[PDB]
Amino acid sequence: AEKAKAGELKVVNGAAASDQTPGATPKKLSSWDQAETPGHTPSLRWDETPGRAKGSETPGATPGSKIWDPTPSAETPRTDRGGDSIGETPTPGASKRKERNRPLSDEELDAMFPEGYKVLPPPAGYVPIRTPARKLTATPTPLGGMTGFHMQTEMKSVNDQPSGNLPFLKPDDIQYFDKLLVDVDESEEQKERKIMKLLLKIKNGTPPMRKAALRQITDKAREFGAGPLFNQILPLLMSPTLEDQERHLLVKVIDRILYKLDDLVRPYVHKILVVIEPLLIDEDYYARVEGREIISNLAKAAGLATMISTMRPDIDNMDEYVRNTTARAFAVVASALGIPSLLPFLKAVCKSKKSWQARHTGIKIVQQIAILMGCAILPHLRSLVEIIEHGLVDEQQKVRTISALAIAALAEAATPYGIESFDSVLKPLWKGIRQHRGKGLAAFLKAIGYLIPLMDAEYANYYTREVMLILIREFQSPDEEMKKIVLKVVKQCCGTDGVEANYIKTEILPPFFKHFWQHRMALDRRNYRQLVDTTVELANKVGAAEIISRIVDDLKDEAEQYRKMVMETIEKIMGNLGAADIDHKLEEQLIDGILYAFQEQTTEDSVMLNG
Amino acid sequence: DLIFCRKQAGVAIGRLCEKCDGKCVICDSYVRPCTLVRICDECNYGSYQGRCVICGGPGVSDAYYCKECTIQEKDRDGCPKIVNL
Amino acid sequence: CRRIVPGQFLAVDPKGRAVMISAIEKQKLVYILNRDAAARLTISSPLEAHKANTLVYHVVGVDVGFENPMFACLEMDYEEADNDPTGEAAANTQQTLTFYELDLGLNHVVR
Amino acid sequence: QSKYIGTGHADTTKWEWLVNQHRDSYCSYMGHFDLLNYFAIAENESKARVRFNLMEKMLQPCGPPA
Amino acid sequence: SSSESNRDRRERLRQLALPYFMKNHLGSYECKLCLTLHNNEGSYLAHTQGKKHQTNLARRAAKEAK
Amino acid sequence: TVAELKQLVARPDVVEMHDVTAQDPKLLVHLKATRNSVPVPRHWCFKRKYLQGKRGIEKPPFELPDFIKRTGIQEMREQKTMKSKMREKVRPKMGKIDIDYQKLHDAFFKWQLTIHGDLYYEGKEFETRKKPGDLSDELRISLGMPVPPPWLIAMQRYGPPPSYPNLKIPGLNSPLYGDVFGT
Amino acid sequence: IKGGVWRNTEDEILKAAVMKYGKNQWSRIASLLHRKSAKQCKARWY
Amino acid sequence: RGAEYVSAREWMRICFELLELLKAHKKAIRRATVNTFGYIAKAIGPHDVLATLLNNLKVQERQNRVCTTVAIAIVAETCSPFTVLPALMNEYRVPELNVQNGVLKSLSFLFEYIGEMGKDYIYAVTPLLEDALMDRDLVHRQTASAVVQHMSLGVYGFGCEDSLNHLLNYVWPNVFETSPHVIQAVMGALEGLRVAIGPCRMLQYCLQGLFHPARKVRDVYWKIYNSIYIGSQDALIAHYPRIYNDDKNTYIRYELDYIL
RNA sequence: AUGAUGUCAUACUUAUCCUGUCCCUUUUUUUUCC
Ligand SMILES: [Zn+2]
Ligand SMILES: [Zn+2]
Ligand SMILES: [Zn+2]
Ligand SMILES: [Zn+2]
Repeated sequence: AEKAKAGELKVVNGAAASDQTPGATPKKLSSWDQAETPGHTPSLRWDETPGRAKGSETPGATPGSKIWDPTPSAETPRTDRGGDSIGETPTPGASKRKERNRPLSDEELDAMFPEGYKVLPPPAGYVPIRTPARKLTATPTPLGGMTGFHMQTEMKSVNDQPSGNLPFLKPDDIQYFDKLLVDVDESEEQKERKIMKLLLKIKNGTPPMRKAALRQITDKAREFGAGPLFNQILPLLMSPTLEDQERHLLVKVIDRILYKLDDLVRPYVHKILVVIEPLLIDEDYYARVEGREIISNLAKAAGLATMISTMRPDIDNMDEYVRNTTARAFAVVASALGIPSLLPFLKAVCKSKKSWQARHTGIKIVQQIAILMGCAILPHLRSLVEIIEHGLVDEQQKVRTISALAIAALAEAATPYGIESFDSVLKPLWKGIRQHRGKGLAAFLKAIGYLIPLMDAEYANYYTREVMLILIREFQSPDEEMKKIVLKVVKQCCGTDGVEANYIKTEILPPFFKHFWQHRMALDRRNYRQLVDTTVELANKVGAAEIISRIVDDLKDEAEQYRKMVMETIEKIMGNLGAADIDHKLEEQLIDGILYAFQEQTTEDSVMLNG
Repeated sequence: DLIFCRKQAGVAIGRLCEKCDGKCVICDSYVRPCTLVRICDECNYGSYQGRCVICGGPGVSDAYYCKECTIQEKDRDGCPKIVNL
Repeated sequence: CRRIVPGQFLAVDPKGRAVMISAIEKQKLVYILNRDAAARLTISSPLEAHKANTLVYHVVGVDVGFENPMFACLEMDYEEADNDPTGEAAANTQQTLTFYELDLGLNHVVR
Repeated sequence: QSKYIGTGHADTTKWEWLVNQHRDSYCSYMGHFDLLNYFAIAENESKARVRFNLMEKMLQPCGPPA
Repeated sequence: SSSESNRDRRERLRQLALPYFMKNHLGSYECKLCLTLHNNEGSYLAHTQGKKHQTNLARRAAKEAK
Repeated sequence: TVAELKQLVARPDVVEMHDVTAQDPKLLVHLKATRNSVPVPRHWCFKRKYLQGKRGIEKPPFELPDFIKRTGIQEMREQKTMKSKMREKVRPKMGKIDIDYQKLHDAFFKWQLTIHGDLYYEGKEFETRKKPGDLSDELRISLGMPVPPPWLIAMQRYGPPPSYPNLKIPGLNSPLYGDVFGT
Repeated sequence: IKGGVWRNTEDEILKAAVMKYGKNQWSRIASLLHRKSAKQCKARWY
Repeated sequence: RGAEYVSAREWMRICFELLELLKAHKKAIRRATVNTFGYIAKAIGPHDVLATLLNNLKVQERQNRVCTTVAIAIVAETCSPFTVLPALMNEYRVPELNVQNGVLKSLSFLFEYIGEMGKDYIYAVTPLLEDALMDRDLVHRQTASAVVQHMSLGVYGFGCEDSLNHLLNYVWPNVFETSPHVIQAVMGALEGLRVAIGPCRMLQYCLQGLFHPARKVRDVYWKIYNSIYIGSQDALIAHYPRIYNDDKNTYIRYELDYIL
């Protein structure tokens, strides 16, 4: 198989001929670890990645040399990104040598506007007026001019959308629906686009019109085909003025038509995802679950190789936005078609030697797979780790940070099992724990944090006792990311059965209530919750009267949200441990605290009452 | 859009919220609670601890199957925790 | 009594860690056993060995002391026989002996 | 339904349906101690050899397909 | 309940204005010429008050008169 | 061939028009004639969607089992102005039915179809179960014969009917009790 | 909300109602129809 | 709980006030409502209050009518339905259709709640189901079929199967339709009938439909045959008929022909 | 004597609905000073 190494030089030469893309090559070679298993499937997938034409040529020649050696013992798409980055280097470079307003060319001019329009000169002279216009925008604005009106007695054409009804058009949407306005009728495809304005009935109108329209377009899917639809939709779902509802509804029609169309969507897949991937990152939750759903339906609807070969060029894209949302995309498609099918792609990506941004993306993909799949990662956990491990030592920083973070997400979905799979990862991490300043440090603390519950109370005894020091020292950083991490950490480390009470009581609690309990935290949401939880667990170990006894005095504090916080904390605490531990005086302060806080209620909520 | 996950049935007890509390899952009925619900920790984990099998709120009780689904033996299939698609 | 439903063949580890139950075809399940805090027996959640279109002649526990448990499953595949109109796969098809390995840490059952 | 073996459909062939009911009959024979013992009585063999011949006939029965 | 009164009142009004319309063994109204079923007699009556129902009576008129 | 296919079956009558187009007639021939199995309903190849209201408009609304009729609830159930309805709320009277709990503990205990070889299809009601040899009561009354119907005296002379050749009617070749004088 | 397109059923029922009750009682005729008022019934007649 | 402290007149007024609480847009309201209506049904006794239920105009759809139906059920439980049925069965006579299908539902929920006790009343309901299952309009076949279902689960094992076979006759033609609610209804129906009657009779209705030339019949009878197949696959063995062996294949299972 | 095409219209179904819900979108050129 060393002739699969020199043979990797051969394949690199041939595929490089048919330049420089590392990914497809490592995808090709990625079938070697199964060796003697590899089969015709490698022709299918690669069929989409390069030209399906050369596909039969390369895969065929590969099986010949492979079987022989054993016995004796889209391109345009990527071509565009290269030119895009090269122009970026040209312009960026020029300023050093030295936006949307950059002058344009007639082919670029023919690129924007749709079919059926003519360019006009009226004169050569009026054109010379347009050329002097720049000079005369300064010159003739500094000259005599004015307007006036005379009193004289006085046809008025216009168009709404008439036929029978045609529910109303917003003043902007005309640009899209103008073709419907003209009343020319009854004389092929132009009549399918014309009748496809039933979209307008879905967008605006009465709810019944939306319903009936929606069905009518569902049953016409197979008829009209995906091309005309998406051609007439994606502009709308791309509209700058788009509503909330209208968005959601167009999402619905995209789903319902994608329950039917299967082989048809292959050309449009990317052309879909570009609009849809912004749904994954959103403030609305229901928008996110919808988005994940429709990308699931799309990826499963299309083919694996369709998705893969589609989505490569977005990995190295300059903007990180598309890289990120693209990572969540791979998460969704991987939930669709399963981890093992998509593994060799990834495992090829994280070893890409071109540039770091790729590896950063792929690692983020590992993470978002960890979040999405969650508990179900379990079988392939080992292979995944074996992928990610090589980034922890990389020279670039990001890759290290996001890497260890992805380990965190894994272990958190790995809740206790598979400890030895993380095994080889540890020894570097602990070492890094020493030497790091800034965010990466905190990230490591996140990872190690989720790890510790998965270790043995003996090994984790030592290792834990080591983590406690840095954990102490790092309470004081102003970083809120920091405080989140170290907070949840304190939960897991100090919520360990193998930790001694008195040590926490002395070393931890005083700084804990000092720095962590403040009015910066409580006003925030996540910090609020997580703080509640951590405090609850510390109570779960050191006991009740301590924690409560220290936080009672704050029931009487001015602000609400803070009072709400300590109130729900007391609630959960006395919920678990029981009130038996509480002494007398502190109980007087309790009841008085609870009445007092209850007597001033700015909002209506259960927390005070259930409390 | 809404369908069962049907992962293998474990020993974890089902948890229903306020809303779904009385419903037998499959028959949608309140009649004759008899046997008990089991779903996999793959479906029930973490933020899903004591989560509703349906809406996603905290479970205040445990779902009981009807006698109807009992004799038809449907309670023995994959874990009936509904997943949105 | 079913074709795909377990209970047919039954095996267990010498150390009693995990008991493996199996049907004749398609379904081989595993229950892991550990005594509680009081040393009273508690049973885990199931696992899945599922392998499509595979007949199981017999299943026998295997001895590995304090290891990831092993299981000896006699198997055969008829998928070769159904797609072979000639009848060659009726002969020239040998029953595959496979050892599954339970893995506690990874908590699944891999071939 | 699909992942439940024995599932039929409109295109189901004779051969597949009957080989199904065959194999299911054989799993019943492996299942019921008595009926098995009846077989051992009638044609004289061990319980073992009976079950063995059956397990041989699991994949074949009716022979090759069409 | 007010809704119940309308159902009663729109049956009687379609009884007054009313020889073809009837009520089946269920409650629905039917035109015995056209064999159509009507949700409400008035709604049914309009079909009964329509120009198609008219024709099919004439066609059956001729078809009997021959 | 639909011809020769009819030689391979014990009851080839089971083979029908579209049967010759079957993907596996060489079996379906052997199934459809299985001992106790029942035929497929006939409403398909009729495009009428299984029913119309022609014969269904002459049916009675319903009629109770005699066990429920003797009880006496039928007469109890049978009208009201609106203000009497709001008076029926303000006034209200109790115990209009006043059933006998002894009686409705009696009837369904003390006092209280088809076999498998039958299945219903669209238009079938009375006919199969008026036949040559079987008539209704009243028409007996118009005929006025005390307990053969007398034109089966002339079914002696002129011969057995062409229309129902299989015929037997009492006393001639059919060696009769109550109404039914021929089978 | 009440406003909308006129229906053959509403229109025929309007014929019968106008025949029975007479021209000057509109509120009585609007009572039988749904989703229509007395003014609309009168102006729809005339 | 107490229920004695208050005189009956007050109660029946409470009833006539409770009747329109069923316009609630919330499900829990109707919940408590129906259960209460059962309680006061115990406080008074059946006939009057079930008559007051049968007063209902049916005027709107769900949102709700069928809640009144549920009240008819629970009322029929609270004191023996052994009393109540004749009134209802008589009230199917009324020519108004939606209340006819209403009382059909009342039978459905009725058997669902009574369970075992239906070992008697099956007979009483049998001919009426005949009249209902014989189709005036689809909802009759549907709801009546649901009744056959819950009856079929309830009576299981007590030896009444005969009349259930008779009703299965009239059930059987409804197999064909594209309406989702009636087809899924019929599915539930034939499933309950599967467990009650036993598979053998089912399969004897499902044989010929498997291989029939048409696509429709095969689609459906194979759907049914699957429903019969998944459950009780163990008990089907005996009932597969004798199928002769062709050239390349031996279709006779000779094991069953070994004779001592 | 019920085929197809129509955005006419009305009934009807599903103990469906109407109160649940915010929790891992936190994404940037590493950068908090005895
Ligand atoms: Zn699951
Ligand atoms: Zn819920
Ligand atoms: Zn149920
Ligand atoms: Zn008509």
